[PDB]
Amino acid sequence: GGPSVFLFPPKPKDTLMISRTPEVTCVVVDVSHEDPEVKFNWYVDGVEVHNAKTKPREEQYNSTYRVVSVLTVLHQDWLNGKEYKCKVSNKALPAPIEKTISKAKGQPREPQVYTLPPSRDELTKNQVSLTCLVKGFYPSDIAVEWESNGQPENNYKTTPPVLDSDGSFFLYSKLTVDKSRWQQGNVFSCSVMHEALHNHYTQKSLSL
Amino acid sequence: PSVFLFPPKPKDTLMISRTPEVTCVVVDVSHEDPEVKFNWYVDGVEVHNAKTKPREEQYNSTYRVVSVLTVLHQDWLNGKEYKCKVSNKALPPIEKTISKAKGQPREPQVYTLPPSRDELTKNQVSLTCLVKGFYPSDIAVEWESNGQPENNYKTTPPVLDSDGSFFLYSKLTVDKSRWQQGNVFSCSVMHEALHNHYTQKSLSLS
Ligand SMILES: *[C@@H]1O[C@H](CO)[C@@H](O[C@@H]2O[C@H](CO)[C@@H](O[C@@H]3O[C@H](CO[C@H]4O[C@H](CO)[C@@H](O)[C@H](O)[C@@H]4O[C@@H]4O[C@H](CO)[C@@H](O[C@@H]5O[C@H](CO[C@]6(C(=O)O)C[C@H](O)[C@@H](NC(C)=O)[C@H]([C@H](O)[C@H](O)CO)O6)[C@H](O)[C@H](O)[C@H]5O)[C@H](O)[C@H]4NC(C)=O)[C@@H](O)[C@H](O[C@H]4O[C@H](CO)[C@@H](O)[C@H](O)[C@@H]4O[C@@H]4O[C@H](CO)[C@@H](O)[C@H](O)[C@H]4NC(C)=O)[C@@H]3O)[C@H](O)[C@H]2NC(C)=O)[C@H](O)[C@H]1NC(C)=O
Ligand SMILES: *[C@@H]1O[C@H](CO)[C@@H](O[C@@H]2O[C@H](CO)[C@@H](O[C@@H]3O[C@H](CO[C@H]4O[C@H](CO)[C@@H](O)[C@H](O)[C@@H]4O[C@@H]4O[C@H](CO)[C@@H](O)[C@H](O)[C@H]4NC(C)=O)[C@@H](O)[C@H](O[C@H]4O[C@H](CO)[C@@H](O)[C@H](O)[C@@H]4O[C@@H]4O[C@H](CO)[C@@H](O)[C@H](O)[C@H]4NC(C)=O)[C@@H]3O)[C@H](O)[C@H]2NC(C)=O)[C@H](O)[C@H]1NC(C)=O
Repeated sequence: GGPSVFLFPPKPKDTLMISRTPEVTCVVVDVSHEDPEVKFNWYVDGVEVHNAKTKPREEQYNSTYRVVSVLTVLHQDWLNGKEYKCKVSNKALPAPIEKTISKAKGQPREPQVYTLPPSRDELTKNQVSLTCLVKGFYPSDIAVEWESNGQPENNYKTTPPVLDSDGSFFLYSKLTVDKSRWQQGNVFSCSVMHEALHNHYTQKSLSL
Repeated sequence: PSVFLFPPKPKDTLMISRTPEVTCVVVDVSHEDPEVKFNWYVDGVEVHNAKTKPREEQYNSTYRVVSVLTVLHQDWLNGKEYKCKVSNKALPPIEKTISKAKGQPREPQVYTLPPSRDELTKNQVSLTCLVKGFYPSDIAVEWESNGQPENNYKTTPPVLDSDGSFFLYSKLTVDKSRWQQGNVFSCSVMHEALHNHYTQKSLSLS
């Protein structure tokens, strides 16, 4: 026994557009089996609020339960670097655990987006890789997706943000397409959403 | 008390000059029983040559006991299991076993990619090394130029690919001036599936 608490930041895509709802999430896992009750206390910059909503206590799986408390947040507050403390109270837990999270406190830097064609070596394979390099951005809260002429593409993966040498972050997004589709005239785009970008959105095309 | 067992660093396993080490970490111990005895087992056989690190502590009620066992390079690549038996007096012993990923060994595919034409306006460009479809995750990636090693590069964490293999990217940063004078940069990769545990891919200007 002995429950652990994990606190999660709001999704970046949700941060960017006021049309979406950004949510900070406190997740309690591995809880007791005779105490199906936990109390959440949220604080914004040291001031308690009651915006929150606790999830039902389900299920285990393996043993125990996971309780999830979701407090949604204001778009501006997160970006302003407001602190969010999630005090989890359990009664099978000396002593109640507090977790704090916020935006990275530093100088915001706009990402440089570079689309990169498949290696001439990779041509021999049936599937080729379209690589989108995004570098020199801060903070790491960023969203990377791929699109085609009219519909978005999938089966692509994006690397975790990596701290660069100059103190900034970069990552890679690798889109996998059939080589037959590449040697045609198809146009692929790498769309990037970040707070430091103007209109919190940029896009780069990659064609043959 | 909870028991956590950690695998060696891939750079230490793939390099004969380094010492790969499995690490056993005990957390949530008391100041009523501040003493732990470790028992290490290689394929069911006990060994005695480990090393105990002294407690820290961890600034709570608890301490944090760490036992470290040096691992043979061939044993770890051959897939031998290492078990860390923790005995405490507030324990009705907890056993943790660890080894190399027991999956299908896949040879890495290495592709060097030139700077985007967009990046050329800048003073520093990016040389990119794509390494894909390798298994396990245990890999080592470094850059060299003209025979000498580069230092201004970063490598992403291995990423789990959709076909169950892994991939990562290694970004070398050079002055644009070096790139345009036709200097030749090579991307070095160390992995078990590779012949001689090594491959090399060069990237130059045209
Ligand atoms: C009281 O306080 C304490 C202290 O805070 C609390 O402790 C915490 O307890 C919790 C849980 O109770 C622990 O959680 C678990 O954490 C691990 C991952 O952790 C690590 O990163 C943490 C970062 O947050 C870090 O803090 C922590 O210390 C770990 O860090 C790693 O440490 C190792 C060991 O040293 C490093 O590796 C080794 O590295 C060295 C090199 O390192 C350096 C150095 O700096 O020292 C580098 C130097 O460069 C080098 N110097 C030189 C000259 O070379 C030196 C040098 O080597 C010498 O040291 C110096 O001479 O070394 C070597 O390379 C070694 O060879 C190498 O072995 C490593 O680098 C380092 N990493 C980092 C990033 O720092 C998780 O794995 C756990 O996850 C599992 O369990 C959960 C449930 O129990 C699951 O939900 C979860 O899914 C997960 O499951 C498991 O999944 C896997 C598959 O993925 C399965 O295989 C497994 O079976 C499965 N388990 C299951 C199902 O049960 C978990 O999150 C936490 O670690 C601990 N925190 C700390 C800090 O100790 C405590 O809780 C408190 N009490 C309370 C609250 O009551
Ligand atoms: C009983 O059964 C239970 C259910 O299986 C089981 O619960 C599990 O317990 C482990 C912890 O031991 C916990 O692991 C953490 O997982 C985090 C990611 O979880 C995401 O993703 C997982 C899948 O990967 C999902 O299962 C989760 O539900 C959750 O999903 C996300 O949820 C949100 C909201 O719903 C969505 O918006 C997301 O889209 C969605 N994402 C995905 C992919 O689905 C992971 O972040 C945790 O990692 C960090 O904390 C650890 C603390 O030890 C560190 O070890 C670790 O290094 C990470 O550290 C951070 O690293 C950063 C960068 O390095 C630093 O900047 C941070 O500072 C640092 N954090 C700090 C301060 O510590 C962690 O691995 C599982 O999530 C949890 N599973 C579930 C379903 O809840 C129990 O363990 C079982 N008990 C027993 C006894 O067996």
